[PDB]
Amino acid sequence: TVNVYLPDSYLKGVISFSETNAIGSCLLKRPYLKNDNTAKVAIENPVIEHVRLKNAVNSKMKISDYKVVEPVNMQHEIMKNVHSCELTLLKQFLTRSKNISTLKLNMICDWLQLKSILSFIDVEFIPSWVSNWFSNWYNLNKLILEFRREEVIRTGSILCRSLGKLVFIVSSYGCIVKSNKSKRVSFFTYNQLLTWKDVMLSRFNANFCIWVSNSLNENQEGLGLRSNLQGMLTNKLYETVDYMLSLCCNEGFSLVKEFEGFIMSEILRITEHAQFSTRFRNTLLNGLTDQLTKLKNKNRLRVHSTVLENNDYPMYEVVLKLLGDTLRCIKLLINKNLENAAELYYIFRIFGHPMVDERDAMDAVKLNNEITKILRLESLTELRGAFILRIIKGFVDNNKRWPKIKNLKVLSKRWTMYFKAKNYPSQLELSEQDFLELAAIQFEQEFSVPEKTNLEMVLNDKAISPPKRLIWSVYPKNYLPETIKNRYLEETFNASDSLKTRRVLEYYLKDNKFDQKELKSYVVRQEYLNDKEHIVSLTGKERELSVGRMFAMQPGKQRQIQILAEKLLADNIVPFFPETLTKYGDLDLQRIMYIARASIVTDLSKFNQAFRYETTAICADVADELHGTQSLFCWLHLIVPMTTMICAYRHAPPETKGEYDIDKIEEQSGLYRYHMGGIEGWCQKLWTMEAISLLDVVSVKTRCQMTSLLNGDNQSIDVSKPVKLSEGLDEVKADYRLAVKMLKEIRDAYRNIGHKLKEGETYISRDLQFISKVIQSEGVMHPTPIKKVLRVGPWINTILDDIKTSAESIGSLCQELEFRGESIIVSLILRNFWLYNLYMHESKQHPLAGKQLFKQLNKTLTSVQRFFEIKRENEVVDLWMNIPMQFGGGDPVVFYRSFYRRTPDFLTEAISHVDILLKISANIKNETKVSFFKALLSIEKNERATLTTLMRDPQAVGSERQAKVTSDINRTAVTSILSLSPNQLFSDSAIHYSRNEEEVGIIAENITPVYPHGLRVLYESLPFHKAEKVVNMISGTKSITNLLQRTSAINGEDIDRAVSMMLENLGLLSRILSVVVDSIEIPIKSNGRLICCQISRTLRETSWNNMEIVGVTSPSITTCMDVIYATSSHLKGIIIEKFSTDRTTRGQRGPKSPWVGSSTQEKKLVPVYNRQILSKQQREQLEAIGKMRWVYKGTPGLRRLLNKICLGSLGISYKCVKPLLPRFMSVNFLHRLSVSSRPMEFPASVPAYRTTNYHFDTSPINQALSERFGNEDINLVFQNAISCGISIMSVVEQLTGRSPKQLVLIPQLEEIDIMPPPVFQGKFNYKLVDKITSDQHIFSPDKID
Amino acid sequence: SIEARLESIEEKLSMILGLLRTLNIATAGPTAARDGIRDAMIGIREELIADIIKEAKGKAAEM
Amino acid sequence: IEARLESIEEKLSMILGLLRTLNIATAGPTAARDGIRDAMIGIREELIADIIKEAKGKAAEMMEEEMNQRTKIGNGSVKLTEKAKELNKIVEDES
Amino acid sequence: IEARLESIEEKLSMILGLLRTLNIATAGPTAARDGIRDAMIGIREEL
Amino acid sequence: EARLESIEEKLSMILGLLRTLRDGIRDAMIGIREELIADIIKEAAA
Ligand SMILES: COc1cc(C(=O)NNC(=O)c2cc(C(C)(C)N)cc(-c3ccc(F)cc3)n2)ccc1OC1CC1
Repeated sequence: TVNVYLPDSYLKGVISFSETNAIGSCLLKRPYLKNDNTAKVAIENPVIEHVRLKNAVNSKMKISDYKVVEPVNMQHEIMKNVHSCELTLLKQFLTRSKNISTLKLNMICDWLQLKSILSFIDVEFIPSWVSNWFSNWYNLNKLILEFRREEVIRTGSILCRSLGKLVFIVSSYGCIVKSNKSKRVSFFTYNQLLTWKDVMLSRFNANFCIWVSNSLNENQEGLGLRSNLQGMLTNKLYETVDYMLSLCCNEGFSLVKEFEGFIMSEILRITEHAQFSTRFRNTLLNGLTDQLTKLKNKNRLRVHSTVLENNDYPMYEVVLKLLGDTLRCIKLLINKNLENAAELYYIFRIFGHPMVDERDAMDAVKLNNEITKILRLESLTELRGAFILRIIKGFVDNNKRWPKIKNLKVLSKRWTMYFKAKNYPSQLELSEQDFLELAAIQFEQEFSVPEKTNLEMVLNDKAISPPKRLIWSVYPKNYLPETIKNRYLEETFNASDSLKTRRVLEYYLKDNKFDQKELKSYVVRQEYLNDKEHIVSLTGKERELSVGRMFAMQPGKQRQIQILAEKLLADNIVPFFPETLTKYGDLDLQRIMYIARASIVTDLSKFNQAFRYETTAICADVADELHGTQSLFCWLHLIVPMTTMICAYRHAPPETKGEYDIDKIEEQSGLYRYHMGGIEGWCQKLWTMEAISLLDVVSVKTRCQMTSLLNGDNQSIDVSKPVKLSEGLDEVKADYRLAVKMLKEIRDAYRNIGHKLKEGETYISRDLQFISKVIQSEGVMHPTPIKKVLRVGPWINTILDDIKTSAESIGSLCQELEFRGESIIVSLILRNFWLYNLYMHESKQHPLAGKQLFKQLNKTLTSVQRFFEIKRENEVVDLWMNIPMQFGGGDPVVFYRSFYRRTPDFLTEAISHVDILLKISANIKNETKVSFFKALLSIEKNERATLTTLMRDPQAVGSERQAKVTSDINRTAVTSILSLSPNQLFSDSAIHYSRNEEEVGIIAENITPVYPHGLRVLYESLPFHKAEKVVNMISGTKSITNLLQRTSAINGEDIDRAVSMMLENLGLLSRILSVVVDSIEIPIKSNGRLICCQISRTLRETSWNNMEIVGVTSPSITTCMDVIYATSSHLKGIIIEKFSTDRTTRGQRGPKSPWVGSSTQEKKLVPVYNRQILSKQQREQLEAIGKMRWVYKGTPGLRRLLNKICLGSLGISYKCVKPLLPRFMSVNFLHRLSVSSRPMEFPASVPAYRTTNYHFDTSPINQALSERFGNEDINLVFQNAISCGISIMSVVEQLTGRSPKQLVLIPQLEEIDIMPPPVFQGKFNYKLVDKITSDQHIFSPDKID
Repeated sequence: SIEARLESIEEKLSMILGLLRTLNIATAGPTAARDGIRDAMIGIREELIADIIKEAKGKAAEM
Repeated sequence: IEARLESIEEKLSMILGLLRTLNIATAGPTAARDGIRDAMIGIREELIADIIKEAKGKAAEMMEEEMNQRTKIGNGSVKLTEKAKELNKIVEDES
Repeated sequence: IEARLESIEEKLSMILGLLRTLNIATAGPTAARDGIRDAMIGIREEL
Repeated sequence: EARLESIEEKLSMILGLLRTLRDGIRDAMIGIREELIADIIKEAAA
């Protein structure tokens, strides 16, 4: 009834070369940017949108009076265009951010015991290399937001506006810009209109951050970021690169690509000896100059027979001089400083994105994916032997046995006795012949393929290709011949509704004959080998800064096979390869950190296109043997060579001679058939394993010690070897010789397999220095603070423009300037600047809500004033913006987050934050600041206490004191939509969903006390859990009511729901302050302060009708602890001491190991049995049942409930699974229980290297606690106290130039209570579970036979 | 070294066994798959065996 | 008895040599872009000669540069080409 | 003394078995390349 | 001295068939059917 087309606000997409060509060709009636088939179709039969754009443009000034150029020739003039100046607005925003920030700074300094720093930011002398970018962004963003508002009302709208000397004509399908100063016109897409705006925003953000940090650091060193960048030089760099890109039309981005390599070379010069650095630099310069020489011919070849053929290209010398100047600018910014070099990693974004050619990248990779490769049998079998050896080692280590071997007669005596003894040889053994004779082994089935289809695996919000015959549906009808159109209309009548969808969700929900046992038979019978209706489409969506990276896409049937193979490898075989699986989180960041030592950093980005069947099968066969299948891990090289590569982008069509069958059409610039290589990402795990196993053979052949890390697309090989040769060249030459020799060996090993490593992608070094793209030298990490804050601004990361999510994103992005960077003031200033812009300037005009939001905000602002008696309306916004969002204020960062990262009991943290805020606020009366908590405790708890809310969210509050979320409001709509679907399974599940939800809470209603985390465990033990995931995956789709219709537009019902939620969460603070009860007693302390933990506990208990919760309340370190500064003299607190004597501590490392706060949970007595046959889901079921058994003991009905759950899920009795269950031996599960929703790490809010130079003593506090309490457990978290102490050490040095020598934290015992293990009373309602397990069986695991 | 002169024989012929295994795996590729001879080259793997039994017994039960 | 052991040893040694030196050429298009040619096995030089005589145009070149030619590097120390010295002189000077 | 000899004989038997299949894919003609397909399609019904 | 006789005889055959780098299809069929039935017996009750 109402479908809307709200456009985008940020790039979030890709700039299309074919769409621009079509727009320009339609407008000019001549080819634009290229003479391909797109220009022909656009000229002959233009699409209606382009016709309307043409008419709108013609109504205005005439196109033949201006010189036609590319949109990229206009950046320099677009980035220098000046419209109305916006300096007063910037001054206002900065002043207001300073006000809010000073209130927060008072909050911090009040309790840190410190005793005008914001006066260092002088608002009257802003440099004007920050102002110009702000003005440009402001004007362009105003234009874009006005267009979005207009487009929400009318489906297709064309808007014309003048910005200085440029005139823009903007539309959703095309854009025009004309310049009067230069008299020239250009045609582009909606992308390239909001990417220029993003460039302006990022330039302003970067320059603003560096100006603020330099202002802070010029008065107190260490107050700002630890990098000294000149801003005028950054402005010069921006202008110079803009001019260079303008001259070199679109081939200049391949030239901008080398800035990262130049910065890497500078870092290597700083940190290493001349031999490595000069080699890297020379390799870089040679390739850069080669590209510079080749530039001209590429452009002159592309623009043949085009309107741009008459434009002149720059000569060699001018572009050479421009490169020289820009590289000078980059080198001077890095003043031999390693912090500036790491800081300058943000310029890879600051220049724009290239325009990607869909049919050119495909052509470029074609001839690589086609050449024949000559391979050596011996190396080919050695790789297979190494893979088999890895498998043998994995099983021997994990299962203490060999895998089943088909024939124990292909083994010599040595390997026969190794088989009998159940062990393997050491690395000093295992010559090459061992690999050769190991490659003869064939395994038997050790794993299995699940019989039922995993609905959590197949179901995702992704796109799929049409079948072979229904592929003409991806192009406009105007672009195709008449016979093709008629036969396509005939064909689409015979197809089912599932073979008409380009989405996975619609592919499954619309299926009329779905069967969960179909995939097993499909895999076993190999019904994918000869499929006439199989095709690979290449929509050409890519990632940053690359002339080509094709996103492949497949029909659903083979998409299932690809997903299944990837999952089976990940679950079963990726273990045994710790190099890859542990890459992100443990291996490289912290674990890894005469005997010569060196490093090699070969790239593996274009790794898939050199693989062939003969190089993948030698290991995919071992995978098949282990899993018992015939051909499931080598499907790609079996099916892909038999089909056609299409490149089916919306616009660019193929040049057909009038024939429907794609396999009959002659190969073109966008079509080819015999693709012998691999597709990107479809078999990544197997290729990674082969790459790892090749280095085993290489290491055996030589006698070096190699350790491999796979950080992204790079392979880092760290090599060591006892040189045993000295008395000549001592230490650096030995490392260089080892590096060169091992580089030769590795390159030879890769060549023998069919990969020809390029000279420019592999380099040698003395030590790893770019792991996961973080610059760490000598144990000190140098961050890239301003790289995640480039695009901070209004309406970021919101599907529909809602203030809650946008504010949360602003806070999250700005908190990184504190976590990675060592400055809290810079983060405060930026965060409050952008939050003030969002709330008080951008809410007046909402595309979907109008003025309503602002009105709501202005009402909440009044109420608080009337509650607190604030005289000045300007200082009530300051107070409101420092209140947590959970109570209805605007503040997307809680106080504790600046000192420690994780905590239980968010509510106590919010209470403590508000308490300190009211304590420092010497503006309100003392009566009101205690009356706020009485208002908060005044509740209407008499409501329905359903325990499913606590199962979903153990830290939930009731009685409408909480803020509502999107999942809870979209649940009913999603279920109602799913109920009306052709798929019987989904419809039945959605019909029974409401009753199962209402019943899952009744199972444990009559059990006391209530332990919400035990309820979470019980929730996870049931199939309903999994269903509740699927719904949540469909709730976030931006259009729930159009799932079963092909509209791609937002329906009116969804908009109304979203606006109602947005408007109802903006009055929460007004609602809670309305009613105050004066007969409520606040637990005041003997210090004159109020106990926040008791207030939190009372609020939690009251909101649930006083049901005696346990195990969720815990004090905040910010309110139960008092910090003072002494030297081994104070009354029984935890002491934090500094190893060194130097004043400051930034940029140093200490003797201690990094502090990570672990939990040391669940002392576990694991069983001893085979777990290989069981899928991962069954293992999770066993773990959940074990936790259920541990937490609840002696509770009536426990054994019967466990038996019901076991029969429902695993299909076998509870006494038959008892041996398989783990046995926990611990009495306090309130402390040791491990479950989601319960944090398992407690790190500090500082980088790891910074924690290595403090040490802590906890004996006196232990004595005090034992004096007060017994030997039993208490609420206080210990890891978290130490984390807070370390962060205090850091923050004090930030705010005052001197780091304390020692600080003591004294505990205040009125805030601390005990948690003895509870005793549960009541009987479980164990019958209900039966019914649930019957109607949610599609989400159950496979039954154990 | 009478007993050592034929253990080296055993190791060497097992090495050529491994070489022939890899060669056989390599040559059964896209050309073999389209003609339906790949499975005869590699053999049955305990999974197609269960499939045929189930349909054989299912048809026998249907009797 | 003993002599036959030496004879079988010689046979196995030469079979090992033959299987060690053997090379494989992967499957691919039939050079007429109609069908897929199956994999071939033989000595490296003859396979390379046949494949190159099969190849046409740019493809052949990369094959010649991808299997016949290789990166000849000794003691590292890549020399910067004469055209790359001008970038160096503009970047490293007057700073 | 005796286990080694019988192991050698068995390994040579598997060598002969392997060497038999290696001349059907590439060394064998394409005309007879399709002979085994009929039997393979027949195995599903031969058991 | 008997197993060796078969060994020496089979080396000549192995080299003869290896130097080529009609009847093998039937050999492959009988070979696959040899272990197919044994594997079915093991798979098919305890
Ligand atoms: C991992 O989730 C939790 C952990 C803890 C925890 O760790 N409780 N703590 C002690 O039981 C304890 C016992 C003792 C004794 C044995 C008397 N000396 C001393 C100390 C202690 C503390 C700080 C110090 F600075 C020094 C000593 N703590 C508490 C609660 C947790 O989560 C649930 C609330 C949700």
